[PDB]
Amino acid sequence: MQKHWWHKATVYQIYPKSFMDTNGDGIGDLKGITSKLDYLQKLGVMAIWLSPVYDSPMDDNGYDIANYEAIADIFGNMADMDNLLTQAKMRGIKIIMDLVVNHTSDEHAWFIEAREHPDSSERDYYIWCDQPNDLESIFGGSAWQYDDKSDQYYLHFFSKKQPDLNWENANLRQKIYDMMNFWIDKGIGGFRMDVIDMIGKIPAQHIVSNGPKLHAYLKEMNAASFGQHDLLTVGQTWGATPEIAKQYSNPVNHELSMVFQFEHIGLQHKPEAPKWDYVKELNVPALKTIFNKWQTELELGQGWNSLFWNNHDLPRVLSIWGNTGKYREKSAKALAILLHLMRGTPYIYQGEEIGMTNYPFKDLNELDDIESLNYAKEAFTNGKSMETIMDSIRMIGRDNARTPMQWDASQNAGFSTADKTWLPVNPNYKDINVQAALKNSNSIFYTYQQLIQLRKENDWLVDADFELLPTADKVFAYLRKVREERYLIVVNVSDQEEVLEIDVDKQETLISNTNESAALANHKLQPWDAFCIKIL
Ligand SMILES: *[C@@H]1O[C@H](CO)[C@@H](O)[C@H](O)[C@H]1O
Ligand SMILES: [Ca+2]
Ligand SMILES: [Ca+2]
Ligand SMILES: [Ca+2]
Repeated sequence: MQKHWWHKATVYQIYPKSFMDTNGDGIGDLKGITSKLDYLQKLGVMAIWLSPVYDSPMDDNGYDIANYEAIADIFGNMADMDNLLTQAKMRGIKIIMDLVVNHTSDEHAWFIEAREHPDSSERDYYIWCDQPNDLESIFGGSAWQYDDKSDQYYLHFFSKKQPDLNWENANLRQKIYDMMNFWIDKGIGGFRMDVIDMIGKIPAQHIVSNGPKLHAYLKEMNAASFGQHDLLTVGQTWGATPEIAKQYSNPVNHELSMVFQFEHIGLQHKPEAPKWDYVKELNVPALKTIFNKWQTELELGQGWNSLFWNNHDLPRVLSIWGNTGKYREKSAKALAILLHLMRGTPYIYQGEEIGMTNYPFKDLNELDDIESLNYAKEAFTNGKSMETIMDSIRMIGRDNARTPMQWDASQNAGFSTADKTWLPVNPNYKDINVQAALKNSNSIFYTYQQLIQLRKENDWLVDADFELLPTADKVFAYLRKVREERYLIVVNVSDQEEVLEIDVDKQETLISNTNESAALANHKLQPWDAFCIKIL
């Protein structure tokens, strides 16, 4: 297999509104982001996933884009963007632009010209209809919004202020590619293609994900954009099996670098139930099955897979699958080690490296996410009490991932110098902040640092195969094997003392959050024990 720069990279995702504020309005800035590039470089990340900073009414907080080639003035101007690119480049860090091309804002020029002047060419950039079907919006209600000015329903799989783009229109596609080339020529490191599995939509036939012309569109995109350059393109794929992932990310097909898939995330809720009917107790054997499926059936050279616990749309991994009290940091290290020592590109969400958690939202007002608000308003008149709803949201609501980045124990955790922040800062910033994590030599942060370094310096993380070992239910253990080399990874995914019935000859320790000698000797693991050792 022929390697690329991103085959040894670890990606750090920054949520701009909640990273660092430097003008005291309670919202994060581009300058705030640039001011922490030394911290990110110290962490050892190679690429930064930058959540949308484009012009937006912020209906879906940046994912309703009104202009792809302008910076929202709440984040600064284009000069700030270019400066961020430059300063990150100087520190060996590439910027990966988050991109939404399935739909735009309704305040985007294309749509404005489209519902005005229905004789425009922009009219066909969007999906217009006379006789709507039963397609529902992911954020609730119908997917068709009746515009009474033009007497036509337009398609929106998300909010009504997020009309879908018509990807059967090659001219629209062309303009998209024009924008992409615009950002590419600004010297970015790649793209995160959000929801990109939806561009092959045929709404008339009730087709959303995995369309028939999907990979043709992705091939066209590649050939017209990043296909010539050397960029990391990660696509978010909802309908994703290992074979589909192959179709997406096999280097021969000339489409994407890798996929971003949520099958293991699906274990956060009951089978085929809405994500609001959550499950705290993680089914670790199920996670073993899924992880093994994606580690084995996605062979080297035939595709590449992403490694992630959480992002801006998910609950922080500690609140859903980890520990938030006694073994908080230990559980965080355990999960980190567990995920990062598999094959693929690991993704770290901001604050995960210090082990941040979900926020204790008590009432509906202090929320912001349109998805949570819609779910709440529906469920309230659908037999659910406000307390049940608030519990469900406290567990699963996306706002839990969008609370300000906790840096220190200053005002607003050193995120902002304003009276209030756009979202509340979690009180645990008393204990959970970047300064304190940096001070402690053996903190979660340095575990992530060590993992990222091991990924940078050692080829086996890319080269070694994967073999699942038969352990206890809540014990996740595997082998990375390549040539003479054999690496054992052992992680106790439990709050309780578990069993380890194995004998190995330990040659050296690569990483450990506990006494691995004790665990190997007494054949039993303490809660959240995790290590990686080289064995003979
Ligand atoms: C993908 O796009 C959706 C819709 O704009 C947004 O809500 C998510 O946050 C993003 O990941
Ligand atoms: Ca600001
Ligand atoms: Ca009318
Ligand atoms: Ca102030």
